[PDB]
Amino acid sequence: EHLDAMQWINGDGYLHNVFVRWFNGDVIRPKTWFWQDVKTRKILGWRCDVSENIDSIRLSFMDVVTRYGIPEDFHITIDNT
DNA sequence: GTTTTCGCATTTATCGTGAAACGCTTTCGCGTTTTTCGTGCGCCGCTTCATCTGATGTGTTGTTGACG
Repeated sequence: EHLDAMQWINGDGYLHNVFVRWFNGDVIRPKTWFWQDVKTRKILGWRCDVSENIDSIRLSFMDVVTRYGIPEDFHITIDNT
């Protein structure tokens, strides 16, 4: 089948090796979740935070659908294999 | 009078010189040649991501408690 841009997006996380002093003063290693268009490989959105949790995923998704919209056939992949 | 030597003349030979000629080797000059050197890109293979980061021992100082 033919894959359109925005038709299939993959979500992935990343743990940073950089020490950052956050807004609350604590020095932590940030974790960022990214949404990527599978066809073009363009990163469509991200959210960074102090730990891995659903909020960054949810909000980065919000950023993606607010900026580029929701396609009529929408596939989302998060590989938990 | 006949022959032989002696004095003078003309022609040819050659030198010493000076400027020039040729012929050999040496270079440089320029057009076309040959190698080396950089800059440049594309391909292939290896490796990590699909989840990744900090301590100990001894000395000195500060604070707090006890004692005078």
